[PDB]
Amino acid sequence: ELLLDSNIRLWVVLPIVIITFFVGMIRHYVSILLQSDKKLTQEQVSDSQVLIRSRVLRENGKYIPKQSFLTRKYYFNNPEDGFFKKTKRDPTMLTDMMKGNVTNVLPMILIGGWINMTFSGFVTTKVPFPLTLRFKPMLQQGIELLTLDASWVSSASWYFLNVFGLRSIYSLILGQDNAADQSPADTNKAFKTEWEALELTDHQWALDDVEEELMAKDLHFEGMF
Amino acid sequence: TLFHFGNCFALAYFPYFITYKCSGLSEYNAFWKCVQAGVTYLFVQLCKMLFLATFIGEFMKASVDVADLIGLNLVMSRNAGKGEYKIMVAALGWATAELIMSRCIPLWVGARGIEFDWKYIQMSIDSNISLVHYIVASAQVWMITRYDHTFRPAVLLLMFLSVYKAFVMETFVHLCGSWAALLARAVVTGLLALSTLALYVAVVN
Amino acid sequence: VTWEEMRDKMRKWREENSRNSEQIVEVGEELINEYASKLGDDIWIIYEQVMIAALDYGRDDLALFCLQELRRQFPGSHRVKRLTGMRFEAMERYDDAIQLYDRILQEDPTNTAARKRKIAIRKAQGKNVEAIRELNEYLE
Amino acid sequence: PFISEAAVRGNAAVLDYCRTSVSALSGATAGILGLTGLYGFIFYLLASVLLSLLLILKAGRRWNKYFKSRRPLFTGGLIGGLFTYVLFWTFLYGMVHVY
Amino acid sequence: PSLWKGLVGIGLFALAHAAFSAAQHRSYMRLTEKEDESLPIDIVLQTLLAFAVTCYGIVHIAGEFKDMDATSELKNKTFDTLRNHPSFYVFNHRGRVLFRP
Amino acid sequence: TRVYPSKQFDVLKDDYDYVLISSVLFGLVFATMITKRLAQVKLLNRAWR
Repeated sequence: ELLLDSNIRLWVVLPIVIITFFVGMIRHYVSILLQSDKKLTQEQVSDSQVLIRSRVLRENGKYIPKQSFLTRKYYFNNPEDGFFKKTKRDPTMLTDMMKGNVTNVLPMILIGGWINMTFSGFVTTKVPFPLTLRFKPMLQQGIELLTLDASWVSSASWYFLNVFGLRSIYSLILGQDNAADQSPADTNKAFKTEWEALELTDHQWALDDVEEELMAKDLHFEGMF
Repeated sequence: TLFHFGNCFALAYFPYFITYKCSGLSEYNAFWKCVQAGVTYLFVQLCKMLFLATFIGEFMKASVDVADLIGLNLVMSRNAGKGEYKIMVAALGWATAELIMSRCIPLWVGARGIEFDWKYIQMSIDSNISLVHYIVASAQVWMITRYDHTFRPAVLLLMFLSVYKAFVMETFVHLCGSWAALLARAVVTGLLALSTLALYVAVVN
Repeated sequence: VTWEEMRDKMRKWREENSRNSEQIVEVGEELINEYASKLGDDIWIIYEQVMIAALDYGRDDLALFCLQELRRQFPGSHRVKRLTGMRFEAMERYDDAIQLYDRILQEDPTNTAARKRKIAIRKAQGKNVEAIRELNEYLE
Repeated sequence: PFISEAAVRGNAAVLDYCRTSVSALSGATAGILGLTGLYGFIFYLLASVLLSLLLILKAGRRWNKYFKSRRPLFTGGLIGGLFTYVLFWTFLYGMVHVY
Repeated sequence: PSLWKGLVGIGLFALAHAAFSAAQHRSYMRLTEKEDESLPIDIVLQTLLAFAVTCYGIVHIAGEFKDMDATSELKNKTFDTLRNHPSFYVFNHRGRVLFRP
Repeated sequence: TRVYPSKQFDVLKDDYDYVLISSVLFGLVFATMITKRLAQVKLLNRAWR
């Protein structure tokens, strides 16, 4: 094998892991710190909640008798009622959203480049599986060897593997669905599509057969204590 | 001596099958419960090996006994039902683990060949009495549980002290024949069995 | 009986909207008197309930303490503003509470707490019809 | 009947947590053992199915109210586990076998 | 039980010791340079046992599963609680007058 | 003497910035702590408004 310098472990292997871990934490914390809710007026939240109610009605009107459901239908999408008809109305925001979307991967690539410069010329670890030779130019950046096994990796690709393998850990410790990783606007069209969808929907009162399906079995009663 | 291996297997496993079919397995379908008990027993064995490495014979035996008792208590708390039946679901799982442990693998590697040592049939006998030993252990666990009264803590402490009786008898036999030693272990295990059933008839109230 | 146990009990008693003002106010007082520093900011929401229970319990003495602590901690906060409104309503002080809620609404129009508290004031005043009308309008 | 999103999300979260932990531990173990090449990869697979059984043990009987089917037990987050397994395998094989 | 937590610690500790052993054994090779290329059986057995026990502890540590049926936790929710409406509280009840003002 | 036909690829460089790597590590752990505190404070303020 190869008698690698022990100091390469104490100053090039572990620091990379620590950097990746804390950079992920930093990135997640900066993401949550930067996020500020945009102010919403009454109309937008009102229409969003109205279409929410309409959709949940479409979803589960089955537990509601037919007349209540078709009265709901009349109220929402029907000329006479009026509802769903008389219900309608470098930029800073684009730059901000583009920067926010960019800051999820670009900092990682910049850190990788900085590491590649800072830690150029080493052999950090041997990958325990026989990688292909064609992957040599990128795994062994900063190494002048020619016949070296492809399983030996430079600092940059080791950092890349580290950053690839730590997202699950981030979700494990930081919390579920953390932001440290690598990866309605229009109501008129929404109104019309809700109109069409709830027009297409039908009714099936799920209570039409609850009694018969209840009479079959006795009521659970144990554990009353 | 494959047919001897057959005879020894008939001696060891079949009483377990008999207990399985005579203890109302269909009451809970204890295959899953037995599997959980066996996993716990394997874990306890792993813990005992680790503890022995960490930490002459009495200390190791005490650690193994403590781990087994703790595992049995945890397994018992894992399930709810008939007291005799939790007794069964614990004891049967642990006993199956013991047979499946290093008292079946030597029976496979040894035996079935040309040699004939009484050790295999003796091991089968001892495994069969291990059934009642684990019955005793489960009785002790149930006594620890099932409320507290009538000098119950004194009896529980005495029963806990009586655990690791196998190591004590082994030490005595080492200081002191193989068939004689096996017989002595059988009689002491039977004495503990009768003590535990006496406790059971005392506690039924 | 450790502060974690009563803390969990208060958390549960908050999770489900109970109204045993006596028990919850006693437990909150014990936590904020004995184990105030035993845990961090998690008592702060308690400092809300503790006063509300107080307003339900009538023991207004610690309501001022909780309110002053929250206000000194959270200046210009809509939550503390609604809480002051409830404090005012505890003594049927309705005009000042209504003015405060109106100020909250003009400061933030999407707030729903002010509307709920003001209709609560209206229904406490006995104007059931106008309360129904106000709820219908607010739901709109 | 009426599935609750919070409970199913919690079950998914705990399963994912267990998978991630077990995969990391398996990677550490494979790096310890000095497994190299395909023989390492196979080890990961073994650990996984073992975990399912263990998950099966944790769920045990009457698991039907926890999940609709046993499928998430088998293939839940396998690639996410594989990434951490290979990471820990390289990590441990580096700080054990390389030096 | 909480003791489960303690267990997992020792598992890692056990594993940690194995690591030391492995390192030392590696040094052994790095000082023996013979065609052994094999770990001692004791150390590997120790490592495997540590892995097994630690995973077993983790299994307990993962937590408890939750039932999917939404009507599970709502069974014990009596109507005396859901009706309180904490936002719409009213303080014109007999509680204030009856109790110390 | 010694010769490095491959520029001594397997040895740490003599010009390693210990005082920079250690500085960034120990000025970044404190940064992580501070930003966690900041995130907690902002979350609490947003929760209470």
